[PDB]
Amino acid sequence: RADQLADESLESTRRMLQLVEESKDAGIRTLVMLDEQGEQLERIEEGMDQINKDMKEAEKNLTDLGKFAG
Amino acid sequence: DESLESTRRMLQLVEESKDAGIRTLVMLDEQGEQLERIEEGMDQINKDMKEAEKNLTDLGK
Amino acid sequence: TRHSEIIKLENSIRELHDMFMDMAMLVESQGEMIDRIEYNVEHAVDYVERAVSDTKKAVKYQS
Amino acid sequence: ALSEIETRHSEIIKLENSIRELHDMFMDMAMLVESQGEMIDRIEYNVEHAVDYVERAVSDTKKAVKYQ
Amino acid sequence: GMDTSGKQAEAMALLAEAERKVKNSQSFFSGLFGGSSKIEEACEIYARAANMFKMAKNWSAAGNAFCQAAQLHLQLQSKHDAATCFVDAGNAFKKADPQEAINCLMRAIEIYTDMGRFTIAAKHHISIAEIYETELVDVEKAIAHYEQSADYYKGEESNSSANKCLLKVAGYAAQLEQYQKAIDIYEQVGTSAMDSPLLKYSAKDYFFKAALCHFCIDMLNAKLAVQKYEELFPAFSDSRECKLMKKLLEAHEEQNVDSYTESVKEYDSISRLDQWLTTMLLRIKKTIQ
Amino acid sequence: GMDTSGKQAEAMALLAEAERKVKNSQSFFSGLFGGSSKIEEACEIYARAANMFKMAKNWSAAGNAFCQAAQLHLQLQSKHDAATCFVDAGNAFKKADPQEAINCLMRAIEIYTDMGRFTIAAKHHISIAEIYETELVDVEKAIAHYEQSADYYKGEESNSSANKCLLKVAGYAAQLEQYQKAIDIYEQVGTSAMDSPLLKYSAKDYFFKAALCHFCIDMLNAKLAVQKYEELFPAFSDSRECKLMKKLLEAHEEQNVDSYTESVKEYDSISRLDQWLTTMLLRIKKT
Amino acid sequence: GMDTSGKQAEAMALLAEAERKVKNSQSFFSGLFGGSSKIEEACEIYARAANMFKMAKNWSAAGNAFCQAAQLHLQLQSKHDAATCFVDAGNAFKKADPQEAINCLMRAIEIYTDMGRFTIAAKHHISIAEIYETELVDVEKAIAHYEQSADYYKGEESNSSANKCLLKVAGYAAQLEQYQKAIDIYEQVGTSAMDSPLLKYSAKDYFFKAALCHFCIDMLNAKLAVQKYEELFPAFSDSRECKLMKKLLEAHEEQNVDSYTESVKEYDSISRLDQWLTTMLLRIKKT
Amino acid sequence: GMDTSGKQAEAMALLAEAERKVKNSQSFFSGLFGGSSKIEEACEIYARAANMFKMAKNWSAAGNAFCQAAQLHLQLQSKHDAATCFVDAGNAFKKADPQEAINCLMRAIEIYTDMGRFTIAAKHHISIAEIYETELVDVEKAIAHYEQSADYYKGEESNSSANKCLLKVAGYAAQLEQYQKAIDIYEQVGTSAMDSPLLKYSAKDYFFKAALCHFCIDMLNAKLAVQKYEELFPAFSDSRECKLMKKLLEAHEEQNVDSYTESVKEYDSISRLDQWLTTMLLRIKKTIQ
Repeated sequence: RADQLADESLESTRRMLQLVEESKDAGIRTLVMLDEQGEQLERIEEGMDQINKDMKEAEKNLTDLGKFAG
Repeated sequence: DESLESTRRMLQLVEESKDAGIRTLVMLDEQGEQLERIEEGMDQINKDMKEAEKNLTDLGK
Repeated sequence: TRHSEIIKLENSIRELHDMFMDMAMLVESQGEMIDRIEYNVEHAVDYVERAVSDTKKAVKYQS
Repeated sequence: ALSEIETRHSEIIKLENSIRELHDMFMDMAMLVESQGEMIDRIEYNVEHAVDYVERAVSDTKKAVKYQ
Repeated sequence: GMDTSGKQAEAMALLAEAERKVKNSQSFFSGLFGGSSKIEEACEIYARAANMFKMAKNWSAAGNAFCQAAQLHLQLQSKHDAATCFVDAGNAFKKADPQEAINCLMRAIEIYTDMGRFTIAAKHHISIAEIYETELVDVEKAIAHYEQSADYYKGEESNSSANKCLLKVAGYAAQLEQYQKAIDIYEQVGTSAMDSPLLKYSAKDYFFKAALCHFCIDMLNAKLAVQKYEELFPAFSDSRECKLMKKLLEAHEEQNVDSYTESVKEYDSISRLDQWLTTMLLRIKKTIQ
Repeated sequence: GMDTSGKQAEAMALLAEAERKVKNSQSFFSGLFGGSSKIEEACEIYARAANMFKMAKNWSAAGNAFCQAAQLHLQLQSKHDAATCFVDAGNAFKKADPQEAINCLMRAIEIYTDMGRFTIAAKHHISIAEIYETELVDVEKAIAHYEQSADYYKGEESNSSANKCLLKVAGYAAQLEQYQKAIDIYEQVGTSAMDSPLLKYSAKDYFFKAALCHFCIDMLNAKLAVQKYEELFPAFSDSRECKLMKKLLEAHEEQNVDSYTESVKEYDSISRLDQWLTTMLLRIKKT
Repeated sequence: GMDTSGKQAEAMALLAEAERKVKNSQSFFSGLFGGSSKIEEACEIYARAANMFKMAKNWSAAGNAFCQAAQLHLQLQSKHDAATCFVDAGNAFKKADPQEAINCLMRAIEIYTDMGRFTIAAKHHISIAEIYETELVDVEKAIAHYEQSADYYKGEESNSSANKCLLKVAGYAAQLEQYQKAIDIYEQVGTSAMDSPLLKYSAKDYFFKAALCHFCIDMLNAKLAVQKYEELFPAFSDSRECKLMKKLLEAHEEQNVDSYTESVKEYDSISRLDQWLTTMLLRIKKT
Repeated sequence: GMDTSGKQAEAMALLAEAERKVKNSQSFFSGLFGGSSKIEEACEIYARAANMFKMAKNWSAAGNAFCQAAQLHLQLQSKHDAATCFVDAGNAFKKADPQEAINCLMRAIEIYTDMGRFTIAAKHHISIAEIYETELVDVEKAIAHYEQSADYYKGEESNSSANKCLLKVAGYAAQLEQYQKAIDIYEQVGTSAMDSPLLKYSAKDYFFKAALCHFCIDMLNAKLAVQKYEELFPAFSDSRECKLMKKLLEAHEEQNVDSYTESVKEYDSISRLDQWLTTMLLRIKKTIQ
């Protein structure tokens, strides 16, 4: 029965090696990828808060100016 | 005998990884869901601001 | 018994591989959305700043 | 047969290592993406508030212009 | 609940108030000529009534009020707000009347593309196709909407969304439509992922699908395409799908249904089916004679 | 800042010159009636005084200043600013004394509902539910808040958030032994998750939980329910959950404690359990 | 189909009214001095005409209209809108004829850098490099654009973005029988990946490549490089790459071509190679 | 470089124009009135020149121009533009000479905290801490900056950033500072994570670090701490970290170098070790006597 033992062992080792390495490299590429989205989100957050401040101050000063005119 | 306990360890690690990857999928999905709403809000504000400022500038003339 | 447990391992590893195949496309699509939203917000900020500044100077200096 | 079992011992060692690398790897994933989720929530809230504020701003400014 | 009944009562009251407001608005335009405020305040009343009415759990009249307010706002040369209200009315009608929601969303799509926004139009097209196919049994219109959405996405180099739409369209075509479009789209999507930063190994499945379609056409085309993909894409050579396809083809060659049945059974036992490959395999088996 | 208390005293004085401003409202605005912007800057000083109170870690003073600024500013105008100030006061009150945070959040909820903003309203509803859970002991009010938030989410097709809120509600109800609601929710969410591929891997857990809830009430119907689940999903039996449930129910026919005790111990040997399942099993298997 | 034909018909109509607009607007400016609103209106007419040309599936004329709008607008003393129009024209010209897309994208980059924003400039540089690489064979211009983009990214502390460009440049330089640049980039990136809590796994990979290219010169230098890298990276010997390289060195020492080829084939069998590595190995085997 | 040569030539020309504009500012402040607009134009040209300097690789000149523009703009009753220009100057000074970057960043922090934006202030605090640790050989100011950033983060409910900041500061203090703080923060983070399903099955490592910190000072307290940990966290007993510590303390009690050394060498076989744990073990071993 050692023939089936050897055949199944060879099949098992090959499949485990290939699947393990593939899953490894896969997750690896995801790891490398995530940081780009992280920094993009940081930059957009900076930009949006800048927009908010600028527009708020502009409108409040403009309401003040309109009140002064009237 | 060591092979059997090693198999037990492999089962434990594999099932833990799967049970956590499933919720990783879930939370990735909610992030994707949030993205569309935020983008739609951004486009709407841009559209409104552009029309407003251009109309006011035209009226200024 | 070894055959049964290795078949279980076969199952589990296959599902793990399929799950990564699933995560990949979703993550890439999220990134694709992120780039476009970033571009649009940068355009919006630039336009808002310049328009408001120029209009304010023009409507403040004529007096 | 002895060489076969030795190779399988090497294989089990490699499998332990790789499952010892993937587990920690996934934990890193989980923490980083949770941080990203929190921060996207914050930015979305701020964006929606800005949208509402600017909409009411244009409404009020146009009404004031109408008064003129 | 008291909240419901009160909401509906005040909604009827404010709808009557809006109607009398618009009629008095038409009267006053000639009587005093106050401009166009009267109509805009009427539209605000309409919008508030509609929103609080859809809080009353009632949808159809909420969407009707949304559409009426949007029309009375668009008649004042204001378009973007009217289009957003059209989209909101379509969302409300989604659970009330599919036809009205579809019409309002088509109006929104056309006005948006007239403005020049393609991504929003494509998203609305995808929503239209999804709602059309999920509840109403029909595909061809859904296929056209998906193709239009993919075209709009490709117009602005949105590769991922267009790829997903083309994949879905090709799958639908293969299930029902002729296999030439499916073959072309599947092969193109599979070959557009050889340098994928994260999907360097997923295209194999797509290739397999293409091969299956070829084997749906003829055995000669099946083998020729399998070879072409074998040489063109070396990695697919070591894929399990390649061995399975070779075994199935060689079994079908000699007309031994037992070999084909055992091959498919062992493949399914090794790995679970997907409910789309099984029907294809059953169709192939039906033509074993 | 640990040494920023001199300017927080000066900020009590800033709120005091806001008091001088309301004194102007009392007497001086007769000639300064056009000074509505003056009231606005009074609110502005209010806000920044409150802000440095927040910087000084005086949560009670910061919340009081926030509420005062909200009340002064909500002069039937700029309701959005009043709502933002109220939610800021609620967040400041979250620590220390959160009771008044509840009422201010309720007011902001009402303001947003009148305006028509729903996601923020449901998020604040979840916030009040969780602050009830973690600080107070009331759960029924938390249940009502979760139900209302899930209704708001489902109104706009926000399926996933409402599904998770309903899952939490079902867990609480099972803890509160209202099994009909729990089974209905666990199985509505399971059947909804199984519909799309992206979540078909999760339905098993929901089904198993629903089966336990069903097995809690009627033993005789538990077999029929599990058979219905198995036939509904062909790949439900293969999961260890269905096999373990079958073992438990078939061993329960005869009064042998050892059988189910060893079954649960063997299952626990592969992975640790949680408080909910262990408590449910301990309560149920007693009889 | 009919949609495109109509769009094209009314678009030609709109271009007729647009040329009428520009002519009559300059005439009205000369004869009445109405300001500058008419020029802006002509600009928006050009923009919508270009957009409907794009909807009509005519990219050349749409890009021409975009460029005309951009030049007229910048003539109106406004850049950001002009830059947006220029980049839109470049995107329209990307397909069909990209030659003028190169020049218009360079103008967009120039205006962006004159304003002083770097990230968009680097993005456009890498886009132009990709255009050169995919559509043309002049790899030198691609190298110049890639290195300029890398300089921009590194100057703005975007190390991750710079590393990709550096790797691309190193690979391209190694392709054109220049190894100093490739060696320097490979070793620098390998060293920079030493202490990365994430990238450490791949620190070896880059190193390996360097040695291979470093072997293109002679044998003893390759041995010195591998041993030095091994001392620098104590774990580098664990991987098979070192074993394979030692096999190659020992086989090549004694003119054992057969063992060299058999080891290469075995490594291919266990793990297949790419075009770059295969070509480099065959070139090395040539001597 | 010809490109850089012409770039520097035009930069010098713009510097001459900036000198003209500053003399114009002084003339409009002492000779004319309403110079606010003129000095705003001066600021605009200053920003243009400084950004071009940054493009020209002259980091010092770009930073100096940005700082001068900021300080000139401060006089116009405006603060946020000053904050942006100051942070830009600090970013320019990050490379080359970062010392003045520290002070300008402190000014920006003061302005931001005066305004109210806590999160940006905390981000700048951690940036200051990281630059200080990477380029300045001193840790106490880093340990301080990490603490304020952690306070800012946890005060605004941002839990994850605060948790990582506390963990990093405590881990760094453990190396060169008394271990009571290390124990406190490690225990706090572990207990907070235990309930949370994120770090619950990784908190074992934090418990291991806390156990080592206890082990360094004295034996009995370490035994009490590890017993308390395994009591509170039953799944910690089976952990590979608990058997390690038990054998290690058994060896240490008997005062046998070989057993401890060979045990640590074995445990190394699994993965390897880290720069901190090896030093930790060596330090505690050196005092075996």
